[PDB]
Amino acid sequence: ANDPPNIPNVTGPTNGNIGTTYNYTFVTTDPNGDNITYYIEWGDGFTEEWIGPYASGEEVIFSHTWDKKGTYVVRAKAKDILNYESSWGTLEVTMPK
Ligand SMILES: [Ca+2]
Repeated sequence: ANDPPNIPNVTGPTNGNIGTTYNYTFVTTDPNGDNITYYIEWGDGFTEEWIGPYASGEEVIFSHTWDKKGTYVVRAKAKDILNYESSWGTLEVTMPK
């Protein structure tokens, strides 16, 4: 009967300056209204590993700083209390200088 969460959405700055801190907004819903945890990749090797639980539909804002030039693929997936996992939402963030 249980369904996995929907794929998370990630919004925030897609270009910035190396060393400056930026805020990213994450949110998804679970079809059953279940609480969920998020697994975030910042694209640079750092992660947030199943943070939460949070309410279904609650926007959660986390900041990050990249300290090397590059193009970083920020990704987020979610799983409900029964550990049924979503696919990944993604946002590409460029740090040119
Ligand atoms: Ca569910």
